[PDB]
Amino acid sequence: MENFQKVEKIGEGTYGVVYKARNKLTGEVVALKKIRVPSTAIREISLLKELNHPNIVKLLDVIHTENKLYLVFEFLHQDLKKFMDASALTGIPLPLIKSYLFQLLQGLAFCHSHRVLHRDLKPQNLLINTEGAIKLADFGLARAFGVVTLWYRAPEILLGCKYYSTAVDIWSLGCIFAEMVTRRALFPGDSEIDQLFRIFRTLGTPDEVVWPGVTSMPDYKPSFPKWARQDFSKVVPPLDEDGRSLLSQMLHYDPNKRISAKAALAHPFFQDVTKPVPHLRL
Ligand SMILES: NS(=O)(=O)c1ccc(N/N=C2\C(=O)Nc3ccc(Br)cc32)cc1
Repeated sequence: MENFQKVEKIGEGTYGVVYKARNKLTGEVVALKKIRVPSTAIREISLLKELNHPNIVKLLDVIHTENKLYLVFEFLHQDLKKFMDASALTGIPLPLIKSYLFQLLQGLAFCHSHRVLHRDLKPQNLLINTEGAIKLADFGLARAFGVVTLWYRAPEILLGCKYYSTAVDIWSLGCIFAEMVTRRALFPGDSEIDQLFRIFRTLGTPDEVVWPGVTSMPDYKPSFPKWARQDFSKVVPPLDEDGRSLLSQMLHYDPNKRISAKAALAHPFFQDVTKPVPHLRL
């Protein structure tokens, strides 16, 4: 709407372009999401305004004028993807990784308890500020509306399960956890089958033993090659035993055996968690 002056194009999300904008009246800086309108979408989005948590990017306003749909969110200056790029040579300090992971799990714990899923977690969706905080952006939009990155997609999704659960977010989070530690995407697939195979080649091809019902998945093929599971110490060095233990539980094949956000918060890996301040260059 004309109540804002598009400062700059920040990014091109999944449901539209995101702009840094200044609210004429208030003068506050915000993130304007222009979505290119179904009745259900409107109600669903409306519910998200109530979803308030310190680690969730706040949805301030929903502008539905002239049959257009604009979403106004709070603004943060940097995403995790850029921060990781800037730390590519020295790597993010373990205390900070531990802090970010802990906060993200709190955010997820909150959303999951409300039956709201993110469905598309990725480094680009994680925003940070100068004060050591990190927040989940785009939460709940997937459900609302319905080259994309498949790197963080859970296996049940890739195998055709249409009624997936909160467990998919934990998988995505596990992949991100591994990436921060090693400074390399864990499963960088370039197609659905390529994604599935990179997963199988590291965690082993799933069978009815480790994942009951897997052979009945819609896209499961008896012809899938059968790879053996690799040792985690080789996959995420030099993460300590607590960390590897936590990661393996986040990457369980069976959605039901995958650790929940809430249980993850009580893992020994977080015994010594603190809240460091990152040195951000804006
Ligand atoms: N790559 S970067 O320059 O660090 C950069 C800087 C700022 C953002 N922030 N964008 C966003 C922001 O502030 N609030 C949001 C709510 C929903 C969505 Br979807 C994106 C945002 C994203 C990327």
